[PDB]
Amino acid sequence: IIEPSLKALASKYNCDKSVCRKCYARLPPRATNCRKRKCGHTNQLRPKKKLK
Amino acid sequence: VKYLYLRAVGGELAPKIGPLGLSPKKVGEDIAKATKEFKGIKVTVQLKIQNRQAAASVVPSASSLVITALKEPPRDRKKDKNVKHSGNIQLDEIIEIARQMRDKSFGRTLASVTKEILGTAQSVGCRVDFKNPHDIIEGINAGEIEIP
Amino acid sequence: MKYIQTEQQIEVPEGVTVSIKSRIVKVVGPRGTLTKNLKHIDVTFTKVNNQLIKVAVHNGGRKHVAALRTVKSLVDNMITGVTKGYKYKMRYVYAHFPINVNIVEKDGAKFIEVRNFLGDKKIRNVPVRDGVTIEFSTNVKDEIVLSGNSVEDVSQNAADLQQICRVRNKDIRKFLDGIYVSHKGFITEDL
Amino acid sequence: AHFKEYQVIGRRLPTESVPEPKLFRMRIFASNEVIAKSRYWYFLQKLHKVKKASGEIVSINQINEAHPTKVKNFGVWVRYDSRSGTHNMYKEIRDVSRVAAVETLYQDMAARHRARFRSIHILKVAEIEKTADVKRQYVKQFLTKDLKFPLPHRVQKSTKTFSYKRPSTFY
Amino acid sequence: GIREKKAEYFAKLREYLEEYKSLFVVGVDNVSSQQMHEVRKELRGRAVVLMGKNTMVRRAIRGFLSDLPDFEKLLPFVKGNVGFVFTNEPLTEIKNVIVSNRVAAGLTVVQVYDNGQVFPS
Amino acid sequence: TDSIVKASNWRLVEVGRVVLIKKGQSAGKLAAIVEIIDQKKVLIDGPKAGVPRQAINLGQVVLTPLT
RNA sequence: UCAUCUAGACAGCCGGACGGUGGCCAUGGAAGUCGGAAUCCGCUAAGGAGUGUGUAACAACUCACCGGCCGAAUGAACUAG
Ligand SMILES: [Zn+2]
Repeated sequence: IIEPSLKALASKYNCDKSVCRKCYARLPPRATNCRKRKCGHTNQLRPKKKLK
Repeated sequence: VKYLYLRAVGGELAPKIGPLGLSPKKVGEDIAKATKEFKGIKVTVQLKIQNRQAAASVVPSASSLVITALKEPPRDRKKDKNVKHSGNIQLDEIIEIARQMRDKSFGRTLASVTKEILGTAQSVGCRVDFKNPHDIIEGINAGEIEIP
Repeated sequence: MKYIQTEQQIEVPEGVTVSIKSRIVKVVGPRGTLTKNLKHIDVTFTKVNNQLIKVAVHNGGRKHVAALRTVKSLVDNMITGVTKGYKYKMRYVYAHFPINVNIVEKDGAKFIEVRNFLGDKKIRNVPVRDGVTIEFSTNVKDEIVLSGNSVEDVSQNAADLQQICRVRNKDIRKFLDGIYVSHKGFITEDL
Repeated sequence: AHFKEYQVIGRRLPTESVPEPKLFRMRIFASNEVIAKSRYWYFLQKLHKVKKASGEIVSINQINEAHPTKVKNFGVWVRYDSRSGTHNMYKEIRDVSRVAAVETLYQDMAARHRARFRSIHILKVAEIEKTADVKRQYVKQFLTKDLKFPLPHRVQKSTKTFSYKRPSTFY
Repeated sequence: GIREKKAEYFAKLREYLEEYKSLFVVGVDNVSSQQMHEVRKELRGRAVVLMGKNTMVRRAIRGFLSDLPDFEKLLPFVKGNVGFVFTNEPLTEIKNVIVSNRVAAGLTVVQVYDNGQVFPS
Repeated sequence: TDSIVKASNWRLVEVGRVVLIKKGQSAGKLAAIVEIIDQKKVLIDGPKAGVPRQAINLGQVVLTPLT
């Protein structure tokens, strides 16, 4: 156990992201398009897979 | 001191609520049955007031219940659990009486409005021999005085 | 679509003085002074009444009028950073191994050293950019405060200290250990 | 080319069963009379059952601009053929005359949609008599009160291949 | 459509200003719809309560400015969340009812305009 | 002290601005800008110097400091 | 092509987001939110017989709607260079 607030603060940077389906890039959670050129700024995004 | 409100089909969970008040389930059911002896065939809101010794049961007025009662209904066992769709006559006087019975309880906006709301409550009931319920309510000013 | 005139404003408080020759901005305030080269962005500045300065671009494209609001935000950040200052609070996060953070001096350069992050024998040293002061805060457990005038220097130093504590070859959703910035604000916040 | 506007009036050839046909009239932007009459017969073959062998042209007249020194705003309705289909567009141009407005229209369509003269159909062009009926921002930008703007970065082209001082782009 | 609903609002407001000499400006903060509904019912007989967008109201008053010129004084007070009470009763009785009803953890009367005269009250 | 900027003003184009025709049939006379067509061209008139009232591209004239 | 718009639009904060009614069937329960149908009034400035989270069912939170600040264009779907 870390602490509940400290787990929230660490998960803000480590777990509450989104993943581009084409190029696996770690993206902002409210993003609409990937920031990478190689996937062509696609809008195929998924949430980052949580535990539990 | 404590008031508990439940919707109960008449003639009859209750125990879970009763345990907090330390009241026998059977005793409560019997009291409720007597109260709904008037509103038994169909579900009606029941108010139980607890004096810390015993609970007194009364049936609070509800628009749907009053409307359902007004539509004449053959008694239904409910073992069948049929759709039991409700078909009703215009019963204009009964609805006005129901509006008066509400007596603008919970602040219905107007006496006429209370009746209009009562008409809307008959989503379930046909509420007219030949018309959609409350379709003509806007059209006809008749019975505004009766509701008051 | 070639917007022929777009224009932003910056408000100058009573304590500061801003000097703009060609595109070099100098802001002088109570906490000190800051400077900025902006010869890459191609705008024009105009003082109105010694507490208002308009910045404008004429016949600009979409990217160019985006850069106009960007440079307004940069010079306004400079003004509010020399008036109120900038303070970043970061918290230490560990499961088992406590992170031991001190300040050392190789050749007088004010290094921040990080020991025992997930129990390793490696010592992580991050340098400190000039103008940034670091205080290990009391009365809140495991909290470090970086303060300064430049938001760029303070936030970059905080980011370097955050990035130096990354976990390798493990599931980072479970191994949440690190040093993370929890608060960003001013030194004289709610002034 | 540099366009001119003509009215072209024509009709069918008169027969004994029907003398005096109905004398249709159209306004054509074209470089000259030959192209104007060709475009007239093109649009009448698109509209009515007639062709050049079966009809005749009774009049062609150049219509020059009534006020060539008034600055107008024109709304232009256009058909064009793209590479996949046919589309309608409405573009509005602030300019001093109708022929110059359709010249800048042809340049604008060729620049922004790669549409050629053979693909563009001019449905209509009309002066917008009132402001706030202007619907495009790129022309509504120039209708503001006391419009003024500078011209940064003056480049002066030189006649000599060598210049003896570093030039200045002040204007 | 939107304009039509709006036009009706302008008309009713004009009628209300004419109908009642006494006007109460009431500021509502954190007052629930239920709290508001109860107040309306209590005052249905003697008072009319009107709620509207301020931008909409100011234009209306300016539009109706030529008639009822004294109502112009009310415009500075209109700023901020406001409600209009039009009542036959002259002053205190209405005010007492509004403040007392539904105070929970709160209606306040910011200003009173009666007969061309404004009272901070 | 007081805030100091370099103003960097130059020769706005508006109505009443006097221009010098650089090249063309006039080619060296003065005109006055009557109205602004768009970003690149204006309607000018030079009635004392004999310049006819016309629309002209802004690359064919030079703006003078006179207004 | 649809909509909204100085009678205040879209973002961002803040407040309300209510009664008839736990509308009618059906379930051991399901009260806006397991489903089947209907989907109407009042008070309104405004609030769906409910957009989600949500509990055994509640309760609770949030929505789309209206309001204060902001003062001017913006949202959705589609087409092609
Ligand atoms: Zn990607």
